[PDB]
Amino acid sequence: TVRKNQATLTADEKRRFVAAVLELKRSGRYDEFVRTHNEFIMSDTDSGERTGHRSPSFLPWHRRFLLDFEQALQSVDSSVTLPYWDWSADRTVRASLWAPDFLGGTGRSTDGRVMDGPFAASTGNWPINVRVDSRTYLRRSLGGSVAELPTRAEVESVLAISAYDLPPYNSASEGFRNHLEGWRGVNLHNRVHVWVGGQMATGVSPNDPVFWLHHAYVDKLWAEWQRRHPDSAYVPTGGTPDVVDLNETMKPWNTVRPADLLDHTAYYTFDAL
Amino acid sequence: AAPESFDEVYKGRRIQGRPAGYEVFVDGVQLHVMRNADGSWISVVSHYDPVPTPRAAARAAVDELQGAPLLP
Ligand SMILES: [O-][O-]
Ligand SMILES: [Cu+2]
Ligand SMILES: [Cu+2]
Ligand SMILES: [Cu+2]
Ligand SMILES: [Cu+2]
Repeated sequence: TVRKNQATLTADEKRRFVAAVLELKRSGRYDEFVRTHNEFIMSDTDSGERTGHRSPSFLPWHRRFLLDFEQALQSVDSSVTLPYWDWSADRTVRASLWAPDFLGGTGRSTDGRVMDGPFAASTGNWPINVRVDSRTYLRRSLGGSVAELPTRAEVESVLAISAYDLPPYNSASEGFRNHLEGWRGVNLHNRVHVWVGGQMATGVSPNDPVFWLHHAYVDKLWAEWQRRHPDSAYVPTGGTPDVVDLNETMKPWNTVRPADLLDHTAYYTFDAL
Repeated sequence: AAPESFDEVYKGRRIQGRPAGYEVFVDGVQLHVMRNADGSWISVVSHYDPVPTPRAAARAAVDELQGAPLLP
């Protein structure tokens, strides 16, 4: 029940995590996670109903989404937990995260095909099934579409924002949530998806295992923000059309509200907050 | 006010756009696109990188695809 920095994992933890992920893929359970995220990424609009992205519920939604995935991983190997990627610290293509014994590196120039690691197409263990871009191999272009990943200083400026979110509660919004998501400002979360490239830059981003480590860190940043602003909390808090209010139930589950996911300690803790 | 329609061949692929709120096609296959509050656009194959217009989003998709056929 402790999410650790991917950089701190032992060779054993890394082995077990990879094996559990590959088994969810083999059993066909993994692909359904990819499908769910794309469905929400395609229907979440600034003009209408938005639940998973560009709205205040972007955080509790991905929090529950990651909880589901982690629970699925634990059904395979109860010792595995979702590690996180601090892209502000481990910002180079040579981070241990991108080594052949963990996630593998960047793609080759010609077609962006990842050639090493346990998820390279050549292993026959990571078929890209849920997709839009017809190709079926994992693709990446680390730092190809955007020069740099966010820095600690930049993350600090976003964490400083006291307002959780602000009307019109969408991609035009000011406030912590939209700045963390990245639609406005120095851009944190969105820029990271772009930096990795490949499937990570698309709606079927969960096709890349790094998607989970990336969102595990975004999730931690929300935890760090709550620590900085104990006086601040989730908004809106009542009758706001097309937006999930604090005590409103969230799709696709419907049995959970942002109010139930505010405190992460009910499900897990971090190596350090 | 929806954007104007367009039809051109970009990097060997035929891209078209038309108001519906707006549809885009790459070689006949529809590409999901979305408009942001500030007026910029994004497509399913470039969903975290806002571009100014629907044609910019279609050209971004052709760029991403690297020749590969789009799947419905
Ligand atoms: O947000 O993926
Ligand atoms: Cu997402
Ligand atoms: Cu749509
Ligand atoms: Cu700002
Ligand atoms: Cu994301």
